[PDB]
Amino acid sequence: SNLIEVFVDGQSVMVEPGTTVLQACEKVGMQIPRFCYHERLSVAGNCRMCLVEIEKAPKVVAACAMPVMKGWNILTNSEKSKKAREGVMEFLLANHPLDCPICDQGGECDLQDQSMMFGSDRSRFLEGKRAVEDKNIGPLVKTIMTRCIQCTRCIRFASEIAGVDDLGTTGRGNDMQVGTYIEKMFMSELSGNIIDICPVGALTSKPYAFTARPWETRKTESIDVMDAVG
Amino acid sequence: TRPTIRPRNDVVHKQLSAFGQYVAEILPKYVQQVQVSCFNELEIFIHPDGVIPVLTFLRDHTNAQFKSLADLTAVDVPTRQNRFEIVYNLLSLRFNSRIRVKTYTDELTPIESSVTVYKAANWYEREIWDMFGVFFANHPDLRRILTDYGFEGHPFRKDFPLSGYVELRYDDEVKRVVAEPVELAQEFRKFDLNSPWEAFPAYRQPPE
Amino acid sequence: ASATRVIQLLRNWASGRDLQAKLQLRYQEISKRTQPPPKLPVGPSHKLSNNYYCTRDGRREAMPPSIVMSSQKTEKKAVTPAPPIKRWELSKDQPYL
Amino acid sequence: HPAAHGVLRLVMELSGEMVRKCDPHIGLLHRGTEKLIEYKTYLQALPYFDRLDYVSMMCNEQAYSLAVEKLLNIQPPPRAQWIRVLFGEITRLLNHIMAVTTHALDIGAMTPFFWMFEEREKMFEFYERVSGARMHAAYIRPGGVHQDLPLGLLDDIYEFSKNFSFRIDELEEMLTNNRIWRNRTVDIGVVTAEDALNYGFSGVMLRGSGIQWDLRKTQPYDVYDQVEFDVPIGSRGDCYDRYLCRVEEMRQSLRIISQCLNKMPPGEIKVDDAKVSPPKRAEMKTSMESLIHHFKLYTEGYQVPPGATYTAIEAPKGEFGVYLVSDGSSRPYRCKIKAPGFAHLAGLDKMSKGHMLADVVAIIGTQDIVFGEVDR
Amino acid sequence: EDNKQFFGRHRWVIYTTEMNGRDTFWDVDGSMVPPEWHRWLHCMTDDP
Amino acid sequence: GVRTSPTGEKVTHTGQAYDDGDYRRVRFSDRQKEVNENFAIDLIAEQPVSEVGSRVISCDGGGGALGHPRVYINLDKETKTGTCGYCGLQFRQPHH
Amino acid sequence: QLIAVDEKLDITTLTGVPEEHIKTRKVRIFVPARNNMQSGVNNTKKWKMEFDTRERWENPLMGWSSTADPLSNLVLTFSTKEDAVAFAEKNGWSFDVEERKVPKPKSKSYGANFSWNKRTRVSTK
Amino acid sequence: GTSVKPIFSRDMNEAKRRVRELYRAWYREVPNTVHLFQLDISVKQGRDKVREMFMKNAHVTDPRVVDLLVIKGKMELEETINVWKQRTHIMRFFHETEAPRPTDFLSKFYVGHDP
Amino acid sequence: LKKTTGLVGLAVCETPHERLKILYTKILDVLGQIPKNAAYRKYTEQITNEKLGMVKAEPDVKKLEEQLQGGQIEEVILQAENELSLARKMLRWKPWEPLVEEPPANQWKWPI
Amino acid sequence: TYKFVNMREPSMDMKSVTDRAAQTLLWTELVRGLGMTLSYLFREPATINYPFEKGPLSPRFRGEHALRRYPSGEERCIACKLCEAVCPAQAITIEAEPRADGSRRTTRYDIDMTKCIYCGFCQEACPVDAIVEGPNFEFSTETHEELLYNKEKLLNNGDKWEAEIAANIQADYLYR
Ligand SMILES: CCCCCCCC/C=C\CCCCCCCC(=O)O[C@H](COC(=O)CCCCCCC/C=C/CCCCCCCC)COP(=O)(O)OCCN
Ligand code: SF4
Ligand code: SF4
Ligand code: SF4
Ligand code: SF4
Ligand code: FES
Ligand SMILES: [Mg+2]
Ligand SMILES: [Zn+2]
Repeated sequence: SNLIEVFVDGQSVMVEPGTTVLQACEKVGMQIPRFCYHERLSVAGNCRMCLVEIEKAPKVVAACAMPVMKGWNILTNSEKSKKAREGVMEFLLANHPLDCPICDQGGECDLQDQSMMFGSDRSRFLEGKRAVEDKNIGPLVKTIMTRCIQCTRCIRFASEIAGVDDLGTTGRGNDMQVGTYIEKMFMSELSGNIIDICPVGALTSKPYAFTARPWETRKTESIDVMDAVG
Repeated sequence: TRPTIRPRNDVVHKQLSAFGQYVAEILPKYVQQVQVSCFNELEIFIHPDGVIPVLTFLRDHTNAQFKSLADLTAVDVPTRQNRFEIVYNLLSLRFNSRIRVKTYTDELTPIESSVTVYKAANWYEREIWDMFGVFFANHPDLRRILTDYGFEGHPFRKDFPLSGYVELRYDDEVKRVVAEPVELAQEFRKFDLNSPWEAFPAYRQPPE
Repeated sequence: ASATRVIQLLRNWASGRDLQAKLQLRYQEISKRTQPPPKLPVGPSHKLSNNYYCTRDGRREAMPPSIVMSSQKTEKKAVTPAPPIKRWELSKDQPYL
Repeated sequence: HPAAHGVLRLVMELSGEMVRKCDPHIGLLHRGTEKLIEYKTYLQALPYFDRLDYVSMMCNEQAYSLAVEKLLNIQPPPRAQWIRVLFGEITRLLNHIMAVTTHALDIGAMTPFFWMFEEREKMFEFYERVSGARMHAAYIRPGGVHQDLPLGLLDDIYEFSKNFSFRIDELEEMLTNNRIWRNRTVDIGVVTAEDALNYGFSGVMLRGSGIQWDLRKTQPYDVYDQVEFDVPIGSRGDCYDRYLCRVEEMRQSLRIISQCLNKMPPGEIKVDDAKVSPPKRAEMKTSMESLIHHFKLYTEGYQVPPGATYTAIEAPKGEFGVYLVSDGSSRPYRCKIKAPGFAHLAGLDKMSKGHMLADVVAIIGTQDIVFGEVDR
Repeated sequence: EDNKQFFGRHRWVIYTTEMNGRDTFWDVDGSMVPPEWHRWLHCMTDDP
Repeated sequence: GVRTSPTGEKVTHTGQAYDDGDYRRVRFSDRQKEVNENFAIDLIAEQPVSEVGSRVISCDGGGGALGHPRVYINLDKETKTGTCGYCGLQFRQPHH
Repeated sequence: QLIAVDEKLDITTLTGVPEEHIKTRKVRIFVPARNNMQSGVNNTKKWKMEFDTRERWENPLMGWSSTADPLSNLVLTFSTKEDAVAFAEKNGWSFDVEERKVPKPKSKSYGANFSWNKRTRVSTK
Repeated sequence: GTSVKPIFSRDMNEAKRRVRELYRAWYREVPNTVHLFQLDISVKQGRDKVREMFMKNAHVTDPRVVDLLVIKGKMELEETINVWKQRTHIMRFFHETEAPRPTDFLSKFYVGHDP
Repeated sequence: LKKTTGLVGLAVCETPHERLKILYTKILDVLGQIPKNAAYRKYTEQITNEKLGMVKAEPDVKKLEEQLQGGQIEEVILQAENELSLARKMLRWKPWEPLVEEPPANQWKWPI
Repeated sequence: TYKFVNMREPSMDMKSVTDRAAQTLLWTELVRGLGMTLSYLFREPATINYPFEKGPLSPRFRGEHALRRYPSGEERCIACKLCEAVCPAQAITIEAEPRADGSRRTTRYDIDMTKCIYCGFCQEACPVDAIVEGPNFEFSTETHEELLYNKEKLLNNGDKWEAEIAANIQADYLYR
């Protein structure tokens, strides 16, 4: 019908018009590395971790934002894609603090896992690191802003899902920061979710702080009784 | 690719592939699949009924001469209808080579004992029976070898719990060692280590 | 060492060898229990350029085993697993104990 | 029983003192090691191989490390391989001393044990200096070795190695030409070459019967292709020939150790690949990637690509093997351990036909049995 | 110390007869050595 | 910072002392209760705050490779001091 | 030779499990939920069988976590739900199955962030 | 159909015959076991226990499962006769140090949470 | 002539050429009863014919041992007897027939 | 490349025969063995005067565990739980919470010394050198309970052995 045929690593698949490269790769069961893309938030394209090579194209495209074109051949494991991921991980880790033993994200960190899976194993960064002051946005969400990778997921969630425009970015370039710019409590009935969507330990649970690590926990799938939504 | 990557050997790979083709052509009645692993190990997947012929051929053929049984064991894969995978490892001194022979069975289907082909199997088959519960037909003396006298169940099976079902202690009232249901002062702590991001693209499975 | 020579002579005669030459107790020829600090050379991957991990990734070069003769799918000279082993040589150093 | 060599219950049927039947009952040291390994990561499972055969610790570590390195498609650095071969030969010396002296002690010659256990003590000191433990070192790791040699270890290994041959000579003076020892060992437990091959025997139990097979020569690993040594071969398949084979193997191990001392190269000790081998602590405390990789390697461990291998080495007691099955994660799916003592003890009943009680004791001694590897 | 003794017999301690509160004229053990002399005595270092 | 409970038992740095009706105190009768006397929270509270003339300072706990991983502390907030998350040392800029 | 057995498969009397842990147990057959703290989906590919949670108490000494449940740690991995069901049925365990939950396909559009008249326009970027 | 391969018996009649033979052997062995192991039970208790163990598996309808059960019982008999077993192993069948666990609802409700 | 084969339980063979010829003739005779299109028959016939030609063409035992690559002609005799026994067994087994059964679809699928 | 250990033939000459007859009748090799034991009788024994004399050890030696501090007296441990994750024996039990001053510290840190295999993996895994295996090995107890170490016992071990532990670390950290 209106489906168009595209190839992921030389394999044919039929996709709806306007489907992004990331979703087409997901159709064959391949997950493109990401930091800023969330399928329930608006597309940002800022992290640049999802860059992939299209066959017979010199420039890598951002898979999370670029719509697939008919007859395209994505190449998710080519040398160009791997080197793009390695470079982007390198830039992400350049200013990141050596906080894993004290970070609550420790065993649940998308940054850690994607560094292990797609990045290099070494640092060639020989400068000093940037450090930023902490923000206080209430008693529920602990804030350690140095860890922020500037994904902007928190800003998009608060604006679009929660309906609040309290979060934003001040400054520009290296000094750009995520916050409220004033002493404000990000208080809302859906606020705690910004802990889940934040990929790093920049936003963590204050009640949960330091108590457990993810590998020791046992998971019981259950239902909530705090209201009638279930 | 040089210093930290394990080097390849294509000559041995070719020789093993050709010999696997040889074995498959000679015994089509039983050979279901032949594989050569990336680090040059040859495996032959057969039908259970051909355990005794295949091994006998592999021991007596002039071009085979695998006169030594290095190991025999079982692997439990509960998702398969035939739960147990029987693995024979053979070494040829004349040709300085190794071969692996694999077959399958389930809980209620016996496998032919291969004590006649190899004397070494005796204790290996007893061990497989003890740990996994796979019966071997026409075995000279099949009984438990590793587990305690009167021990119920097979420990190596995936379903069996790590600490089992009973423990032992000395009881003074009956003046002897008694077996009781296991109680643990500290429970073994189960860790969930598997990363949610895929590690090896070459092994990705189709999305069903 | 400590033992008087006549005892050393009796020891040598009974054993048949000069015992003093190869004493089994370490008197003073062993290394000091305090040493200078080391320096330890870095590995080959400690380069600052031309070191992309994708070119030295041994784990990612492993592949599933190569399939020969799936059942589900000329003279043809007979083949062997590997050439026959060469016969061993008899130890030009000391062939017979 | 002192002659039992561990927790072995041997049930014997006897007519007078003649042995009509041997029924070895084992499992008194079965600890369920393989299931436990299935519950560990690949680094957490390594200290189990120390405790399989407690007289050849680093050899078991090396076999397991070779299996895991083959499954990882990586390569240990050359200095690590030389260290591995050097300590494997030291370990072979340890094992052969233990075997020969405990065999003599069963027979009744109690003295050589005390002479050789001081040497064993000096080698335990070598173990301790390198790893901090005299026995279960856990030094050999799937990436190389844990730490580099301390700054004066080679000199002391040289000093020990240049005196050991005289101790072997004193042992041979005690035993080799004694008519009592020959009466207790010659023509006892004779096994034919074909029987040895069929029953699954390996190592000395083959070489005493004239079979020319040594895994270091036929299927070399690490840097064994770069060292020179002879392989002792027997003629009669009895206990005397196997005793002579073990003594000459001790001498050849001294030869290999001298070569390894004079040929140790410089360089790093583990594979320069921080997704498999942990980084140095200074890097771990300065670099973000190094800290991330340290964290992940010590919590989750490295993942091993799916596949199964059978890796075998020439351990001092025979062919020691691992059948290792990886399902793609950081925990082994299956680990079957092949120990030569299993087959040797399964053949003990065959080797004791037409012999007395004391001859059976000698045969148990000559098979070189440790029940940690037999039962697992 | 006596460096002319073989390694092992070249360093030794004559214990005190009166430790914290107990009489140690006969009852001595290796745990009475304090950590610094413990390091010297077990030949972990050459420097007292 | 040791202190005894109303039962005469020492209270640990953790703050756990057996309750009056808790039978488990019987495990200490005819023996003693192990309590470490050097309270870390008190000892770190005695260290003087380091004054540095930069917005961002670095801490590695001293000793180089013998300390902790090196971290960078921002010192822009003047109402508080920058505290190391590893060692507990405090830093500030020259104020007032 | 084949004998044509007619009955359902049943191996309980051979497994050696005490009858208490055969009749009073309930297993759950399910595809585990994705951990919401991460975006990877690699832990949501296979089916899992796990037993019901039993009592855990406090050790009088040291206050460790004690259990008397021998199956408190056992987790089985299956390719398909049918294999898990067959295993549970032949082992004699009562089971509860849950159908696999997949995320629905979502229509993404970067340009929608800058709609001329739509509500989708982003107030920030 | 169902395409299965037997172990020893082709139908339930042969399996029952083997069960009866094994039962005869255990019945004959019980007095010797009581004598050799110096057990404080009677021969009547031992034969009652043998019958109870046999009746534990009375519901089996698969000849292959019955064949495996007979193989295991023969393994246990061989083990008992040769004295591989000790008195503790024989007495493990009687659970002499196990306090009786109740089966009614109220007692279970009183003791704890397990059903 | 030669003493001490060197392997325990392997006696020295007097007249090994005659023994080898008899054994190879028996092997070919047994192979003659196998269907001509069976791979086992043609492979074993080819190797046996080469070995028989080598035995017929070389009167010297050590030179024949070096040609045969079989390790000490007594072992060659033993291997010939092994091949004869295997040939009789294969005649009884008939492994050249079509595959007996096909395994389940996911039986050899790994991982899981 | 191989050699024979028992393939030597005896000389059949009259002189050789008479020497072997003398060996058989006058027991010469037995006197050789007696001479070897007599030689060892006059050597110095390799025995050491324990507890006065101790066996040599190394800075890398793994002994009783200890929890260390920074020079300020603040504990080094930050409750990352890497030691608990890596421990092959599951001998370490850790519970943590924010301290009164917000610090990330442990409230429970136990090592079951009868579970421990003394492998030293925990001190390798520790990122701040908080848990160590100290040099001590003479800590036999009379009861099993005394070998179940809590945080107080391990902190006391650190306080008691810090002087030697720091000197051992200084001598070995450049190999780590
Ligand atoms: C003019 C006419 C003169 C008359 C003739 C006089 C000359 C006689 C010459 C021959 C005398 C020889 C006497 C020795 C008797 C025993 C010799 C012998 O053959 O015994 C040995 C074995 O005897 C032993 O070796 C004993 C073994 C146990 C040894 C225990 C300790 C060794 C002795 C220590 C020193 C002995 C000191 C004794 C004197 C003490 C002072 C009273 C034989 O055994 P096999 O070697 O196995 O061979 C035979 C079967 N094929
Ligand atoms: S957010 Fe992740 S990478 Fe950053 S410190 Fe925490 S665990 Fe480490
Ligand atoms: S706090 Fe977290 S979600 Fe918000 S921008 Fe930073 S990394 Fe993204
Ligand atoms: S030494 Fe090993 S077993 Fe002991 S606590 Fe540390 S990691 Fe665990
Ligand atoms: S001792 Fe070290 S590894 Fe263990 S929790 Fe404390 S800081 Fe982490
Ligand atoms: S995921 Fe595409 S740019 Fe971030
Ligand atoms: Mg977060
Ligand atoms: Zn600090």
